[PDB]
Order: sequence, then C-alpha cells, then structure tokens
Amino acid sequence: NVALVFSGPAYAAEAARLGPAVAAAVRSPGLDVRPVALVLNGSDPRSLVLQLCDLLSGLRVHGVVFEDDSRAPAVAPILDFLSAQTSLPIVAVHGGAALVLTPKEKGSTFLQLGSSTEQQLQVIFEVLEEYDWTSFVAVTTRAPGHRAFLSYIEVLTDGSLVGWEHRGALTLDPGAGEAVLSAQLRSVSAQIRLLFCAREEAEPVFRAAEEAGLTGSGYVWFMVGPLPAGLFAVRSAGWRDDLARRVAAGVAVVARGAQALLRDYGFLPELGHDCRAQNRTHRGESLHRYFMNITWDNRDYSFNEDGFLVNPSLVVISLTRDRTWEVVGSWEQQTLRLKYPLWSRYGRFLQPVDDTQHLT
Amino acid sequence: IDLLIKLARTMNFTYEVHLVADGKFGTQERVNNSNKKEWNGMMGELLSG
Amino acid sequence: KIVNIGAVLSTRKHEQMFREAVNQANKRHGSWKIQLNATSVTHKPNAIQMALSVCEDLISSQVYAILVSHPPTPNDHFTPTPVSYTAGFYRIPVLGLTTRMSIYSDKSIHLSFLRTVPPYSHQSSVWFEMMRVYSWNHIILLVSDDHEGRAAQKRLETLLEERESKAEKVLQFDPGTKNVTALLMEAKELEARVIILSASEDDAATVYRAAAMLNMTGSGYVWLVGEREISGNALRYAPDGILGLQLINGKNESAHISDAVGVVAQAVHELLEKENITDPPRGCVGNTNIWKTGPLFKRVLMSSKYADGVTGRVEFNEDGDRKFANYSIMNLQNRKLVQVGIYNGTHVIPNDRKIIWPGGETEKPRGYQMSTRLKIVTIHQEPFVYV
Repeated sequence: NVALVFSGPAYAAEAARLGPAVAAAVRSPGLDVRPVALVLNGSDPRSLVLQLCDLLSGLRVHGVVFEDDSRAPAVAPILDFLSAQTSLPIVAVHGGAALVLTPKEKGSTFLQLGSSTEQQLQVIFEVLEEYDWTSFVAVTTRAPGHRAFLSYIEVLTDGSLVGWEHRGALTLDPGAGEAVLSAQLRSVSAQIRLLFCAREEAEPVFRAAEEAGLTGSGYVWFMVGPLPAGLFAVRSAGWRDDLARRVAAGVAVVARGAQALLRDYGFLPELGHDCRAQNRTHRGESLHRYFMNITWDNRDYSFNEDGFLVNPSLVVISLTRDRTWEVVGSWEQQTLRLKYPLWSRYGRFLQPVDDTQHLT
Repeated sequence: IDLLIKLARTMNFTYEVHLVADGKFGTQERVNNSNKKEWNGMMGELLSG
Repeated sequence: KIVNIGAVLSTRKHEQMFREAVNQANKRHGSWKIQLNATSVTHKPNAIQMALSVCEDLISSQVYAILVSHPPTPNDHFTPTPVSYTAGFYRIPVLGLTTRMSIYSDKSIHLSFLRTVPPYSHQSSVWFEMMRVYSWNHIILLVSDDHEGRAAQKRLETLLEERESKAEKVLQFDPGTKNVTALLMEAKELEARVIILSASEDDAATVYRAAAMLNMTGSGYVWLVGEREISGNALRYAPDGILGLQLINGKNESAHISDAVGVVAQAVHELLEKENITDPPRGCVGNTNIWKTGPLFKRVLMSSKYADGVTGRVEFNEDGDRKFANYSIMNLQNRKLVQVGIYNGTHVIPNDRKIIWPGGETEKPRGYQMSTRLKIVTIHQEPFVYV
C-alpha cells in the first residue's frame, strides 16, 4: 500500500490516470500497491496537516511520495516535521521537496533524490581539466551554508600533478549597487567564475553582471543552485525520467525498502497510520538502519544514514542560442562521457577576449 | 642509544624504548575523505601521544 | 490601524499581566494610533495539535511576531520547533525566550529565531577566561557525543587556539552510556586534573559515580561543570569542589515579558518610514506570497538597542542571542550552593567566603604532574641504532 500526494492544478486532472498504470509496473511478492491521487491545492498548511492524517486513518498507508510544480523549497521542513513524529518513510521524487536540507532531525525517515552542494561541486572540476580550464575564480554571497562551499574547492587543487591557480571574492550585496558591484567585481584573476546563490537573489546579480558587461561569450559561469550566453548548471537529471517513470521509481524504492525488514521476520507496521489515535510516540527503532542498498534498473540508489543520496546521476546542462537549457555532458559512476566533441580551444563554449591576441 | 643513556642520567628521568610500528620516517599524506592530511610513521607517533 | 502581535504562553494566568503590560503603550514612542493587543493562546498540551491552533488563530489575527516560552513540563524541545516551522513558512519574524539549546541558532532550518536567553554553547566561553585568572594552562574535557556536545567543543577549541593552542585530549561517549569507564582509564594519564564536563542532565550521575570508584575527585583535582549538571538529579552524588555555573534571570518568564514588548513596540515605531509598510497576509485559508518587508522587519529587530529592563543591555549579535548575560559563578561547599563571585562579560570575583577545592584543600591545587617515565621511538639505522 503506497500513497501518492499531488499538489498543483497542472497535475489535478492528470493525477487519476497514473493509478492503475503503476500498479502493474512493479510487482513484488508479499506486498500490494494501492496508489491514490490527491487534487487538493494550496500552499497554506491546512490540507497539508488534515487530509494526510485522514488518509492515514482511512487506508492505513505506508510510504508517501510528494511532488510540487513550483520551485519553492519552503515545504520541506513541514514534511520533515511530520516524518520524525509519525515514523513514516517519506521519499520525494521532485518539486519543492527537492533541495537537500541538512542537518535532518533525529528519528526521521525523509529521503530525497538529490545531491548536496559538495557532491554537486566535485563533478564540475572534471569538466575544467577536460577542456583545459585550470584557471577559476570563486565568488558567492551570503548563504546559510556557504562556508563549506569554499572548503571543498582546495581539496582537489592542492594535490594533483597539474598546478592549479586560485582566486575569489567573499560576499556581494545586491542592494549595494549595480555600478558599485561591477567596480568591486573587477577583483578577478581568471576567466571562469563559479556561481552559488539563491534563485530569487540570482536575478539582480545577472543584471549587475550585464552592467559589468561580463555576460557574453568571452566569459562563462557555473550555477550550482537576463541569462548570459554560455551558462552551465547541474540539475541531477531532474528534467529526465518524464513523469510516469518518476512515480514508478518513487513506488519502487518503498516497495524494495519495505522488504528490507520483512525478510527477517513478519512485521506489520501501522504506527504511522494514526496522528490523533495515540498519545505516545516513544516506540520507534531502526528508522534509517535499512535503506542502504536501493538498486533498480541497472542502477544504484544508495542513501546515507543521514538521509541523502550518495550514488546520483549527475549531468551538466548548458544553454543554447534560443535561451534553452540542454544537456551536454553527463556523469555515470565516474565515466565522464562528453558529447559535443571537445576539439581545439576557444571555439566551443568559450571565446577569447579579442581575436588579435589569438594566433596559432 | 649511547647518547640516550647520557641524557637519562643528567636530567634524571627513566626511559622505555620501543621500535617504530611500520618502519618509516615521516611525511604528510592525504586521507581518502577530503584532504584532512596527517603524518605517518615515526614522525606521526609523537603527535598522537 | 492596530498593531497586534502574537504570543504563546504556558499558562493562562501568565497572560493576565501580559495584556496589562501592552495596554501601557501610551507612554511610549509616538503613541499616535498604536493599539497593542495580546492575541495569545495557551500552548496545546501536545505539539501535534498546536499547529492546528495557530494557522486559524494567530495568522488569522494579523500578527507580526510571536513570543514562545518554555512549557512547564520538562519537555524535550517539543514546543519551540513547530512555531518556527509555522512562522518560517510565512517568513514572519519570531523571537522567543527560555530556549537554552544550540539547535535554534542556525538558519538552515530555523531561519527566524531570536532568543533573548544565552545558549549552552556560549556558556563554554566563560570557562576560557575563568581559568585565565586562576593560572591554568592545560585541560582535558569529557564531552557527550551528540549535537549539543559538538556545538560547545568547536567553540572552545577556537577560543583556546590563540591562548594555549589545542587542549590536551578531547573524550567523547554516546549519550546513553551505561557502566563504561574505559574512557576514564586514561583520565589519570594526561597530568591535567582540570576535567571539564558538558554531559546531559542524567549522565552526570553516571560519570560522577564512576570517578568516585577511582578516587578521581580526591585532593588536587579541579572541575569546571556546565549548568545542566548542577540542577536536578545531577546535584546528588557530586564532587565536593565543583565550580559549576547557574543563571540569574533565567526561569523567570515575567522578566523577559516586559523586555520583549519594549523591543517590539520600539521596533514598530522605527518601521514607519517612506518605504513600503505592507502588512503580512491575513488569514491562512489561502496564501502563497510573502510580504517583502518581513525580512526587513527582522533586521529592524536585529538593530534594536533597548536600554531598559535588565540593566539596559538588550543587545543581539549577528544571530538572535542575549548579550552580556550574568551567570553568577556558583560552588559546592558541603552540600550548599555557596556563591563565590559573579560574571558580567568581564570576570571580576567578589571573593565572598572561601573556595574549598575537592578534597578539602584550602589552597588552589595546580593541575599538573610531570611524569618521570617516557616512551622513546627508534628505528634501524646501521651506524646509529643497531638491532
């Protein structure tokens, strides 16, 4: 029995048809799948706190997957709030509950299909040395966890046979001034700069960068989280798997995860089936001891004890001329396949400052 | 070990010799996780205690 | 119109004077059209249903800030968290009191939480200078292995780095240890005798009993102990010469009740400018957008210097924490908390009575015992060291 919750009018009429479609998608002995579709919408946590418990009291469901259409990650802690108390494993396919939120509360079973900043950071450097892009500059602004971003940069340039070069700023204030930022933006020592900032706060800096003029093909930026030409970012194949495979993958992991404790002995967990039917919540153990080996469709989905994915499918996404995002390279178990054949230099994904200083 | 006996009399302490664990001298090398580098061999055992 | 601020209190009796306090807004700054109202409800007995009585009660009442107090029962941080989750969704600034935990000091999950009570994390800062005037150089610390234990340790090492470089040997153990004295065998091996403990409320009994079995609390030793290991059961079966701390203005809800209103009321007046003054969204039936000046309101609360109440030192750091708090250094003199000094940001000791160090020693025992036994490492070099 797997419960599905859907938010957003775009999925309202489309939530019904996926029920029986995924029922036979994955078949495992000893378990049954009963998907449900929710048409409720609204950011306010009224249906987010009443209907879910009603469904728990109604169908006695174990394992809930949530999806959202907007990019606001403001709903993840609320799901974290319920997960630790009701002892219900919650896995999110994508949407609002897609950004990693650490540290996670003790005695919680919230699992997310994404990688941390440091995990996403290290996949960039292979592209740097693949296209002979040793020079870099690290610039960022006030972020809740930006300090760890700086630490992991030097742990790869310090070693290696190739001698790397490092430079970077500390923080930038969008309200300081577009002209003021550009004057302070002149303190650079390389051609490539790294970007790590919030989504809303990313719009003002690009306009400031456009005022600075470093938004053409003569410079590149890498985004971890108006758009200059030649912009790179990592999305962990969020735009892939269509929509039908995501819910199929979401129900696949819980079906495999529920078997992890059933193999040892016959256990029927209904602890999370209620929210107001018992006044005690002390009974809970081995919440995240399991869910260490999640393998499906010739791929590994191992989750750390903290509760985040450690074997992802990282892909780098570039920009075309029509201001559309497309995937160029990919990472798959440290293989580093590169499309858009890399030949010559300063002709693909980058251009020199001037032609007259480029001679062969 | 001929010198060590001379110090151990002048300054009046008491010793207990033991050879090194692996048999190396000492250098700094990177750990697998990040670069929390540490020492090794006879140079590292002095810092450990 | 009317400036109404939310709040949650432990008992309805605690709300009686709260309404009276906010009714004295006439003798404040401006007093043009400000009409303060309590808009407060007693906290739900269970934290599951308390979120059901804020969305339609406090948000629907058009509030701006909410004050959260410690529940009367010794709950394990059950109450302070859901309020921040509820308020944090709307980004409405929220400030609380009687929250002595280090988990509310990070913006990763609790983006808005300004406590006017110092946390246990900053308590380890006073130990750095408390021993400075007592001439102590090398220390060891036994720290519980959890979120709280590691929070204090990272602070202490950074403070001690510039004075005595590193500490001697940090020891860690699981929060639920039982009859584990293995880590105590090397306690009498580092010639320190400055054992510092930051355990839980109940773990102090296990360690103190364990040290008693190895006569570790006899003459010549000193102890520095946090607040948690003095109150409650931890006082029983304790060494005779602790130098633990306590809190002066803590456990007194009414002390910060008036202070909170004064800061908030003064903050409301400063909001009146030529910029946007848009109110927070009303009700919680349907609401997605967040009022832009909400984050700005938090910055106004950050830049509030309230020179009244607790000696006029209502100040906050880059995070929301009390500043220049006084801990009133305590002691144990034959089953008696005999105060032997004070602390107010800078340590000056009004040496009331006399210090009785563990073992009954009248003079302060220096913690250091250099050893005459050494371990020496040699390697096979043919002309130098044969084998």
